[PDB]
Amino acid sequence: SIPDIKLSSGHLMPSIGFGCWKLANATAGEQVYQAIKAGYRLFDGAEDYGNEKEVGDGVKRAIDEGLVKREEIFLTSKLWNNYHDPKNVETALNKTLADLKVDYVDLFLIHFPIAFKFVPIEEKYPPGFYCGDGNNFVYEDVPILETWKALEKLVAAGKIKSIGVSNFPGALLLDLLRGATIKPAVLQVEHHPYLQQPKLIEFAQKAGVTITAYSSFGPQSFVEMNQGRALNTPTLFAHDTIKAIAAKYNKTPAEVLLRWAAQRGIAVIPKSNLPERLVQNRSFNTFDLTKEDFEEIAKLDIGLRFDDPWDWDNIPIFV
Amino acid sequence: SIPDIKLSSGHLMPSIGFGCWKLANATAGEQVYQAIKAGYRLFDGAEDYGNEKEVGDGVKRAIDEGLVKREEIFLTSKLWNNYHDPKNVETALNKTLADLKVDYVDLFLIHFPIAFKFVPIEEKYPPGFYCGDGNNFVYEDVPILETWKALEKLVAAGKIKSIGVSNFPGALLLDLLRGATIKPAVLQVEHHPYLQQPKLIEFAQKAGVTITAYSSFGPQSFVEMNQGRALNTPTLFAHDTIKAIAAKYNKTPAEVLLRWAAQRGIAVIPKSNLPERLVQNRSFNTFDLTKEDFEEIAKLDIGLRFDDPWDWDNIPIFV
Ligand SMILES: NC(=O)c1ccc[n+]([C@@H]2O[C@H](COP(=O)([O-])OP(=O)(O)OC[C@H]3O[C@@H](n4cnc5c(N)ncnc54)[C@H](O)[C@@H]3O)[C@@H](O)[C@H]2O)c1
Ligand SMILES: NC(=O)c1ccc[n+]([C@@H]2O[C@H](COP(=O)([O-])OP(=O)(O)OC[C@H]3O[C@@H](n4cnc5c(N)ncnc54)[C@H](O)[C@@H]3O)[C@@H](O)[C@H]2O)c1
Repeated sequence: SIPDIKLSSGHLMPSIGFGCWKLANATAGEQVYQAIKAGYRLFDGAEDYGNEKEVGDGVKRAIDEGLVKREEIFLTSKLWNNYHDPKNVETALNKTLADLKVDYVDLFLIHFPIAFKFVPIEEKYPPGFYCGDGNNFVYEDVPILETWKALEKLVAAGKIKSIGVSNFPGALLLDLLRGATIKPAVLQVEHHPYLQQPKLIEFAQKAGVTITAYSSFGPQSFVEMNQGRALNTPTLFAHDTIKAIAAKYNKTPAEVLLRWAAQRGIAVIPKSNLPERLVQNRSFNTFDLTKEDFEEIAKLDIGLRFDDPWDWDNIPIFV
Repeated sequence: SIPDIKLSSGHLMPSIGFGCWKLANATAGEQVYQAIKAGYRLFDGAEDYGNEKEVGDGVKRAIDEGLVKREEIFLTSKLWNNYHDPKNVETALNKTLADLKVDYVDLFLIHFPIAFKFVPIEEKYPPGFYCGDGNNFVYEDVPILETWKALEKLVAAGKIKSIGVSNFPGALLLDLLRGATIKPAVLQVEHHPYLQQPKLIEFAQKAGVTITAYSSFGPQSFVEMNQGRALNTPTLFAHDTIKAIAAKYNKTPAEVLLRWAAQRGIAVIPKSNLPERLVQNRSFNTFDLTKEDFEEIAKLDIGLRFDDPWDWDNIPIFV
C-alpha cells in the first residue's frame, strides 16, 4: 500500500516514513516496534537525535519476532556537524551502526552543510551544539566535497547503500553535483505550505534527486519546543485554505498537508506520536488535489522557516 | 574625497567606482578618461562586458597625459562562466590583461557560481550565454574551489592583487571560506532597497569580506533592457519613501539610494552616463541618514531580484 520511490542509487525508499526527532529515549523502542506493526518500514533517524540505540532496539525486537527482515526495513541516519572532517566520518558512521545494531544504514545524509569542530565521541555524544569550548561555537575548515568523498568511499565499503544531503540550498547542491561521483540520491529539507521553495524542488527533482520533506506540519513541531516564531504562527491545521480543501474531499487537514507533498512525488516522514496518528499519517493517499487546489495552497507560501541555523549562531545557510 | 576600504588582502579599494557595464565600445574610452578626470579611480569591468579593450584605452590615455599613474587606478575584472575549468583561468585572465593593457588587475572576481562549457576566444568573445552548441546551455563539472585555487595561483604569480566572488549566496560563500587559502576579499551582489539580504551582508562583513553593491538603483538598469519584471516595478526614484527622505535632505533619490549603502560600509559602483550624474554619483557623502530613515527604507525589502540565473536556464543559484 505504501508507494516506494526508486532512488537514483537503484534502491527503493518508502514514500511514507516514521520521524525520530525528539522521540523520547524511554519509549523510542516501543514506539518503533508499534510503528513497524502498523506498517511503517522507513525510520528517519540521526546521530544528533540521540536515540539510535533505542530505534535499534525497536527494529531488532521486530526482527526477532519475525515480523520483518532487515532488508525490509529502511534505516536513514545523518552525519552530525562535528564529523565532517573525512578522518572522522567513518568513526561517526560506526557509532551509528553500533547503536542501530546493523551492518549498514540504507540512507546516510550530511545533516547540515555546517562543520562544527570535532569533539571525540567519548567526551560527549551526541554533541549537539557543543564544539569543545564551553558554550562557544567553533568550526573547522572542511569543504562539503571532502566530506562527500569520504561518504562515497563508505558506500563502496558497503556500510551505506545510498547517500544524500539535508538542509542544502540550491547553489550548494548544484556545486556538490559538479564534484560528485555518486550523485546525492536524496535532498531532505523543511517543506510545508509556509515554506514551499518551489524552485528548489523543481531543480532537484529534475536533476533526479529525491526530495524528502521534514516538518510537513510546519510550526507544530517547533511549537512543541516552545519556539517563539512557531508559536506566533497560525497553525496549518486550522488554516482556512487547508480546512476548505479538507472538507471538499471529506478528509482531515493533516491528510491534505501530507497529500500535498506526496502527490508531487515528495517523501514524507511525519512524527506520529499517537496510535491514532500512526494510522492517519499513512492512509492519506485516498484523494487527489486539483490544480486549483495547488494554486490555492501555493498562496500560503511566505518563506517562513522554522529550522534555521541563523538562529543558532548566525550561520548563513539560507541567506 | 572618496574614502577607501582596506580589503582583507591588505590593499586599499576606493569605496566609490565607475560601473563599466553596458558602457558602449565606441565611447567607452572617452567616458573612462573623463571619469578619471572627474576623480574616479576604481573601474568595475568584466570580460563579459565586451569593452575591456576600450576601458584600457581610456586609462592608458589618462596615464600618458600624466593625469594618473598605474598605481593610482583600481581595475576590477570578472572571470566569465565559460572559463571556470582551471586550465582556462589563466588564459582568460591574460586576455583581460592584454585587453586592459596592464600587467595585473587589482581585483578579479568569479562572475557567477556557474560553469559554462568552455568556448575558444577565437570562436566568440565575449561568449555570453553561448556554450558551443547553438542556443543550448552546456555546463562543466568544475567545483567552485577548483576555480578558486586556480585564482590563488594567479595571485602568487603577481597578476592579481585581490580576488573575490560575485553573486554568491550565503551557504556557498561559507563553503568556499572552508577551502580558500586566500579568503575572498570581496563579495559583489545585487543590492538595493528591494533586495536587501541584510543577513548575507551581516555575515559577509563579519567574516571580513567587503561588499560591493551593483544595481544600487534597483530595476532602473534592467528597465533600460526592457525586462518584464523591471518595467512592472515602481522605480525607487519615485517611491514615496525615497522621495520623502530625499526632500527632507534636499538630495536626489539617487543620492539617497547610494548613501543608504555607503553609510553601511558597502562599496558602490554606479553607472554615470551623464556629466552631472558623474559628479553627483561621487559627491553624496555629505550627510548621514538617521536610524528612522533606515527603519523606513528597511520596509521596502521584498527580496525582488533582477539579475537571476533562474531566468537564464533555471539555474538554482538563489533558491
Ligand atoms: N534533517 C533535518 O534537519 C530534520 C529537521 C526536522 C525534522 N526532521 C525529520 O522529519 C520528521 C518530522 O518532522 P518533525 O519532527 O518536525 O514533525 P512533523 O512536522 O512531522 O509533526 C510535528 C507534530 O505535529 C503533530 N502531529 C503529527 N501528526 C499529526 C496528525 N495526523 N494530526 C495532528 N497533529 C499531528 C505531533 O504532535 C508532532 O510532534 C522528524 O521526526 C525527523 O526525522 C529532519
Ligand atoms: N557582478 C555583477 O553581476 C554585476 C551585475 C550588474 C552590474 N554590475 C556593475 O555595477 C554597476 C551598477 O549596476 P547597473 O549599471 O546595472 O545599475 P546602476 O544602479 O549603476 O544604474 C542604473 C541606471 O540608472 C541611471 N542612473 C545612474 N546614475 C543616476 C543618477 N545619479 N540619477 C538618476 N539615474 C541614474 C543610468 O541610466 C543607469 O543605466 C555596473 O555599471 C557594473 O559595472 C555588476
